[PDB]
Amino acid sequence: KLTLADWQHKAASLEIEGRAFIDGASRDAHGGRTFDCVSPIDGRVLAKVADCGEADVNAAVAAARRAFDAGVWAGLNPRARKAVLLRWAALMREHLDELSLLETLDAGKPIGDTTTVDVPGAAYCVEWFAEAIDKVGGEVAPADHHLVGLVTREPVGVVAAVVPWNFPILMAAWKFGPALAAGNSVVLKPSEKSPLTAIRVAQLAFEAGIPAGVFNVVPGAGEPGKLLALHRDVDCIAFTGSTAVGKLIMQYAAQSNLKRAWLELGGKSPNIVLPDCPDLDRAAQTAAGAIFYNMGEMCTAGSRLLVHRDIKDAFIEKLVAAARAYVPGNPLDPSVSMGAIVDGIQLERVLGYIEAGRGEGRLVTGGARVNAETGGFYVEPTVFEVKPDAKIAREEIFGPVLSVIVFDDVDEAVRIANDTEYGLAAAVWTSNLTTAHDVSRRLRAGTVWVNCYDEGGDMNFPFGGYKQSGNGRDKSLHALEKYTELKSTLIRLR
Amino acid sequence: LTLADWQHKAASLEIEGRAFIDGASRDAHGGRTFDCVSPIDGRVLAKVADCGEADVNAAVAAARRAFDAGVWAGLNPRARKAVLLRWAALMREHLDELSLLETLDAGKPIGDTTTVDVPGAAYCVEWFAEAIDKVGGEVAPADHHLVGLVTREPVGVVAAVVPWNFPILMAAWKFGPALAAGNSVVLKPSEKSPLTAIRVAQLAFEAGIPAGVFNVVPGAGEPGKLLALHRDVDCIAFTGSTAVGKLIMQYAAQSNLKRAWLELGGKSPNIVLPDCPDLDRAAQTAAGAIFYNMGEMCTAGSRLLVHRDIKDAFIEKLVAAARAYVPGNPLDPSVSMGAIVDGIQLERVLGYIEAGRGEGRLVTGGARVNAETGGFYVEPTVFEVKPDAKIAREEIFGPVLSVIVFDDVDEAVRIANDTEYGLAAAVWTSNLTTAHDVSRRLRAGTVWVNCYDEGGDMNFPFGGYKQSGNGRDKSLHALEKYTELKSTLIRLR
Amino acid sequence: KLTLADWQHKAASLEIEGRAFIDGASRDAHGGRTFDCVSPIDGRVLAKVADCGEADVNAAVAAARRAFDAGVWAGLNPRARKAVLLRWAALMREHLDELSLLETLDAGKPIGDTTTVDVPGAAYCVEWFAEAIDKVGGEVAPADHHLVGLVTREPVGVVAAVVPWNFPILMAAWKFGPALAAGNSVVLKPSEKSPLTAIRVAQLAFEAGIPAGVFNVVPGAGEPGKLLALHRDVDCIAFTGSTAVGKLIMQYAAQSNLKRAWLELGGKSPNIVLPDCPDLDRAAQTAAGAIFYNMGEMCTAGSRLLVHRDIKDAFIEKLVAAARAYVPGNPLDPSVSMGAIVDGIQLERVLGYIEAGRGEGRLVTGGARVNAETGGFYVEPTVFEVKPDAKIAREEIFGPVLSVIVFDDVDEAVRIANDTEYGLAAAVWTSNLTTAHDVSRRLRAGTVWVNCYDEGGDMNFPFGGYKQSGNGRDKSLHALEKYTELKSTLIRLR
Amino acid sequence: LTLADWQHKAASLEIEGRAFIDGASRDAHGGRTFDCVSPIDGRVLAKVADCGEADVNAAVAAARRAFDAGVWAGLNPRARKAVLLRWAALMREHLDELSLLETLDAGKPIGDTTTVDVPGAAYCVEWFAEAIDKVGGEVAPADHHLVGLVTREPVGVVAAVVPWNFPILMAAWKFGPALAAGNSVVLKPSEKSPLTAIRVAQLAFEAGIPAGVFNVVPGAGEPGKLLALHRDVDCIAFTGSTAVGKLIMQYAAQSNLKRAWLELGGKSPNIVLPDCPDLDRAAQTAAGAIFYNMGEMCTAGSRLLVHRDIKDAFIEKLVAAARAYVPGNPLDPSVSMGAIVDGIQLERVLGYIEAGRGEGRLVTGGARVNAETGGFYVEPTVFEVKPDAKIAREEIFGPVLSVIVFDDVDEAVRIANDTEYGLAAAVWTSNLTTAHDVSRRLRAGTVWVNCYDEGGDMNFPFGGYKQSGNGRDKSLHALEKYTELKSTLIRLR
Repeated sequence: KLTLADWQHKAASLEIEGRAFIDGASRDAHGGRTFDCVSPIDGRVLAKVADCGEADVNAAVAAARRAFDAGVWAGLNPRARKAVLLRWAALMREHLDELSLLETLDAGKPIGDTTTVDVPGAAYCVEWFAEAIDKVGGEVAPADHHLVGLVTREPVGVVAAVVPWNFPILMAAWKFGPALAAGNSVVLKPSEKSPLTAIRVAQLAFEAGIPAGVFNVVPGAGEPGKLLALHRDVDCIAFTGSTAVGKLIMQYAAQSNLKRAWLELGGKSPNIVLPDCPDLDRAAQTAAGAIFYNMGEMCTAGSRLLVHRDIKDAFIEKLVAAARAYVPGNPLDPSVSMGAIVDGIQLERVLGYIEAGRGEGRLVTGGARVNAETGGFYVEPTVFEVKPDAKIAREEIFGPVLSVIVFDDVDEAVRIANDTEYGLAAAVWTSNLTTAHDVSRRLRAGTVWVNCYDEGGDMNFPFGGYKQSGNGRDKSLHALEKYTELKSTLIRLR
Repeated sequence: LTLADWQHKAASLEIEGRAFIDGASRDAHGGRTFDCVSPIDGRVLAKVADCGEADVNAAVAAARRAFDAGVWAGLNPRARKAVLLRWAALMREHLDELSLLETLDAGKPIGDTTTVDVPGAAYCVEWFAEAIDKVGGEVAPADHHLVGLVTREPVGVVAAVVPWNFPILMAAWKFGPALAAGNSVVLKPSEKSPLTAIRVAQLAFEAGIPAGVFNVVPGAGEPGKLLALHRDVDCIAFTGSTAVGKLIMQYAAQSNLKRAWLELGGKSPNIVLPDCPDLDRAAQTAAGAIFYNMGEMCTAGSRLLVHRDIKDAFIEKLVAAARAYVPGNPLDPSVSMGAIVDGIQLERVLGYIEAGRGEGRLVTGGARVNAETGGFYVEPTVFEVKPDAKIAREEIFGPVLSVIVFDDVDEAVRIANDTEYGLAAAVWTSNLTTAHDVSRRLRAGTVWVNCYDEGGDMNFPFGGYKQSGNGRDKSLHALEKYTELKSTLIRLR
Repeated sequence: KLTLADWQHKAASLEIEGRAFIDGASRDAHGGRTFDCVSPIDGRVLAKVADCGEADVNAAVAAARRAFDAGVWAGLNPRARKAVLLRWAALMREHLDELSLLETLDAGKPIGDTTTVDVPGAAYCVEWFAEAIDKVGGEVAPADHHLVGLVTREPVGVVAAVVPWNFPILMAAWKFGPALAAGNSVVLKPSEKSPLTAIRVAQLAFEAGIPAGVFNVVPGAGEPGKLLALHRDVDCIAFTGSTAVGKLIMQYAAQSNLKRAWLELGGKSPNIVLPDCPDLDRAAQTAAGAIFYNMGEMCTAGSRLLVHRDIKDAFIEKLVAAARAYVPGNPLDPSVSMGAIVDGIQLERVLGYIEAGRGEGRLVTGGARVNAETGGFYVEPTVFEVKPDAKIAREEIFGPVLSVIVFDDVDEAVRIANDTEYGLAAAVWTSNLTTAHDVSRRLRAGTVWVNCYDEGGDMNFPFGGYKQSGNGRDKSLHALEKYTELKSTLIRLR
Repeated sequence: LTLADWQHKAASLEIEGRAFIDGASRDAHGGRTFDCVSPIDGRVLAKVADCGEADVNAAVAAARRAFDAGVWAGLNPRARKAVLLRWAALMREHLDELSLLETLDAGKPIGDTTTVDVPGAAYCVEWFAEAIDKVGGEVAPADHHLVGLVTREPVGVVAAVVPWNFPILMAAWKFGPALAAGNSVVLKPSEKSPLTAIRVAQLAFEAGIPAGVFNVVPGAGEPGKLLALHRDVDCIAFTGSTAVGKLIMQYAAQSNLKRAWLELGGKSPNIVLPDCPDLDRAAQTAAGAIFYNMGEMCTAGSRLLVHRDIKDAFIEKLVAAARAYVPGNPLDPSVSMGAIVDGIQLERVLGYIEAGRGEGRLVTGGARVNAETGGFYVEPTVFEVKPDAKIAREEIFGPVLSVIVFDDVDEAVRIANDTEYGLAAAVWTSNLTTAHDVSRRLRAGTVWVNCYDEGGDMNFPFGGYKQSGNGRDKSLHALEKYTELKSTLIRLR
């Protein structure tokens, strides 16, 4: 483990690449356009980064189209594509310190987190899809004997991925890992709030043997994301972000060329703690992690803690104690568990919910902006006790603000849990076999954790929304359906 | 049964035109109806409930109530299987009635409705019913401190908006899997073909599909748009034109992000090479591929790509094959070519025929016939054209073939794939490597080799690449449109 | 519902078919061999049944081999085979009273059981496999692109099935249902102790449209089973029965022509009851049913009840109370829950084990032969408290004799459970989520029941042995692997 | 590397002869050894542990203890994957050493062991390790009061007895999947090829496979018998002759009913039809099918069935293609056919060649060569025979081809299937229907079309119909041999 001083010294010597990566090479944006890539830690300008517009999106899409239709990557045998993707992941791992530091500088995420969750998660995602390429195939149908009936999957062609700033490298890889394994060309549009790791891994991709045009990164703001959703030559768009943008993406997809559109959106995920919870200390610590990890900037954040009246007093005590480890600090410091909020606008939005919370609920802990003098954006881990219809209980805050909701019986907790337009995740804590399975079946969410929350990172578990928390799944073999088409081939022999 | 027999049965038929909502035949709220007109002769068959906002809301509310009570979703897999099999068995018991309704309503030959449409609907239901208790979820190879499950659950309330070219068959393609998975369904059949949907809704209730769980709301574009926009619908499945599909996707997105699954148009290429195994079967099948169901088929083999070396002899054979498709009364069991659905649709087809006269070579057909009947009939029509011709590019949805010559396989594949459609394609060749190589290169959901529109097997997912739709009907893959995946991570220690 | 009197009037009027069914028609055995088919209810001779030997076995195998190699059944399309199988199952249901009565008379099984479990189960098995035929397929391998790689399953050819007398029609169907669905021809050799339902369903099969030679039934004792295991033209033998006979079958299979051999053998299945069991009363009732259902003539009988010391006394009281429902009685009486032991030799074997129990443990209830004046064979439901090492606790009895073993902790109960050469099934009763999953994972047995025992009869669950309780599985899609071969076809395009 | 380089490596090579049991290299009971003799020139390479009952027992006990302690089975899937990947990477690091051991021990051309055997071993290990965290069990579509799981668990202690024609490769085909699934393995390699098995066991331990999880017990038939009869082995996987396999099954039956999975001999037909796309490739591949690895291949294309119309010409191309397999020193990288494993095997092959002279027509080869080297070599040999010839019926396990004429495709299929074997088959044809219809009709585990022994892809289950074995090596299907199914029915209410 490197020390704070070690990370600070590396940050001082770090050469940061800000150019787009398009068709096998770094490029400035057309006409010399840039934006300032600012660090949430302290407001320092890290780099000028390409600000792409239509000329650049069009160049990226054309190169992707050219490379797909030429079969430079789709036409490789399964084992050969697996070998390239493994090499890229190995490279990510070889450059883990650099990539981790870029992520922590760019997005304010603790270095203890980026070195262990974000960069290894990205590399694992790429490796797992690489390793799956040559293990699973299509079907020979049980059809009439005069036919040879085959059902196969083929890459869709050109895939656009627009990803958010809360997990820049990790969400990026959840898109490009499966899309590339399937043989697609990819145009990735990282958030203007976190372009750097995307850019960096693009360079490593080409170094590993991903052909020119197969993996392109187009930094910029809203416009290049629009243009990719509208593009006549993009076959699929995969987005993780907010709902207004998500609803916009689906609309331009349909209105243009009916490109496949796949969204992973926000949540107001409920975390239900029952009296027979096997370990109330682990549950309280995990309830804190569920909402304060990555500064609450987690679509699956456990932002509604539903707790049974019988254990509520003791549980809230343990929660408050747990919240202490998440006092904000410099994310370059490896001992820090809560880093910086991504920018002032996000900070202000979070403080606005904290203000609503003060009026409608009981403040249990936290609630203040801190370290304003650093030039960065920091807010204490904050807990309120509220009714389930409170503003902060209903609306996604995307910050370290927990809504604690009391209930008297399990069916009530289930009713409150499901009373939302969101459906990304849920959890229940209970020692009882029947309760565990019965409640887990009834929670209307894509991921249900039992006696855990945000547990591990296993690629076998598809991840995504019911209702308005997105369509389709990331992770697992089911992720590949978003980036392939089915084909039935009926071969008549006589 | 003879033509006279079917006319007699038609005269004796008591036709139900009301909606079927929440266990009951109901007029539209406020009592409005539209006239259901037969394309055979323009005769009014029935006055059909012309449903609007209040009806849509009542159907959706009952579907929601039923789903939440678990009257259907809460039945064991074998118990839902039994009810669905009983419903298909009632369909088969009522096969003459259903087949006659479909022929009267949509102008489809009784020789087809009795053998393709109605049995095809039953089969779909029966196949999904039989699959319910055969396939499950996953136990993940997860770390040992976890029990990791991956399961599928019904989405809840499913709306299904279906077209008039195969009314009962396409309806079943939606409701068979959606109901097997446990969802409540609200079906909005085309205003051009409401009758069989209404009749199966009554049979559904009779078989034991609980009130609320299967509803039919007749009417035109408005209730379909309202279902697409509805706050309490979870999923909408649509089959129709690409242009209307685009609106459906926008309605879903704008409202509640309901899942939207479309099956859309096509301009499917049917490629015939010199080493085709049997040129006479190929020619007969090529005609069937564009004249079956009056060419009102999304997968119609509407571009016949033929190699220059066999083109002359092939066209001669095709013209001979066209003779079987003389327009006639679809109540006649010897008729293969029935009526176009209405006069607006007929005029669209005749506008494309007129376009083709101007840009290519008329080979055979091209005329509207038998106008004196009050019905809508057009000859089986063949043009030779270049691939950039309007009739070669645009979906006609009538019995109009574009014959396009090519010089080598690579050119055939380029021409085949140079379209925004992607529903189906075919190639005819005796060569092993050619059959597999070409079939891989064709960008379409279904590729037929040495066949076209072959059988109806439920194991083959069916749907679009590109602008011909997203997702698949038929096959276990159809169930994915009507369920959500859930990952359950149970931590033991 | 038919009364005892109705079943009696029906039995007096019944015309019982005793001929073999070979190559599409009933046949006497070569040279007019028969045995007397005796009823265990009262020793009445029911019918004279063909006693097949070498000429009959060879006729049946030759007809099966002809029909398979001609493709009369294997060459039908999936849907066509499905319809025929479904029709046969429908005929079984149309004749449910007849087949249920045959079974009750032939093997002494309660009519309330044969009408509700045995015959519906046989029909459901056939139906489930018929329905599965056109739903699952082979593979298109993710192979190098110059190949089309297919992985398919093909019927093995001629399948011999040798089945026991404890569940005559049900175990027969568990073999023939999947074997026939896959397209094989079958030569079924039912127990000399229970030939009649097998014979009857062969006629129904032919009426349904199963072609001549595709389903054959050859009644007789051990000789035709020996011949089938040794036959040079049989490709597969599936057996259910005793271990020593299974060992003979496996040896004869190997030495003759390496025909596939698949065995379902006996058990000494442990049923573990912990203090946090959700419902001690249901646990006790189900423990009684686990050992007294079908006279304990059940390979999966819950014949070792492991109970925690803290609840042992209370549990044993409830067990004795539950045992009262299984007083032996006339199986033709629909109110009877436990019928006759199959024959005197079996009865004396069970009484021998009971004497052994008296020598090494404590008799809790039962213990005695009853109703000897009937000419039938009956023994009370019997319970002993014994040490885990006891003779009755180690060896399979195949009668209504329960070994109750105390334990002091869950690890001990797992060690006792697994300390056997058997591994057919096990069960644990606990309300705790972790215990349930942890214990069910550690139990070395093919079926594990949690908070139930011998629960329902769902076809999705493979059923069979670890260790010496057999190889391979009956029920589920996995049962098809016993009757098919894999083929990889590698098609090189260039 | 050149001939000289391999020569220098061999002279310097240190060869380990001890057993590897319970994480240590150990002498056999009583210090007993046997001499490991190279078939290249008859030089003694090493004295190798000659294991008996005490050693078999120490290995099985160590495997049992490790399995019970869960030092390997209780690791998470990703953790087992990591160790197995490390081991395969160590094999590849040590490729030169391992290839040279295989060549010296079993006489296999160094050009083969370096490109096929050692990389195939590593790839098999890799592929199964990469698979362990991708595929899982089932959540059954059961009644709702139940949670029904269907999982797979490791069987426990797996014994593996493998032959001498592909020592490291067939060892790996067993231990790759068996270890991936969590089992402990006791490997008993052939007394004619102990060396790579021993070395890979050391490397396994190096890479982190725990003590007692992977053991190697060198020696002859007795230890293999002892493993098949062992009271505490749960499964035995055997590859070898059909006759010894029958014994393995009986040993399993008589003892503890352990699972027995056999990969046995063959007499595989290779059918060449007149419309073969490329007769020159087919002729050269036909030669490779029988002459590769000295014909010491269970899947050897040892019956070449050729249509009468192309027979003379095809035979002429076969004869040319044979010249490439002139026996040479296996340490020479330009050599394509090496040495027969020992004198007794050579005499067996020669006995068959003499049989052929009596019942057919000797086309080429026929002779023992290079006797002066002290090694065992025989020429690539071809006979024309009727299908009832002794050499056409019986497995020879040497470079001896039986060429059989046929007059039509039905006859070729009859002749191909008229054997008690069923390991593999092939057909060459350019016709789509012929290719699919013949491939379906051939009763063998692997059917090649327009190729033979094509690549080594791990996705294709390999193994016998009839008397060529039960079960399959390679693919996810290989795992079934080393796991049990469990149904867990969890009743909630």
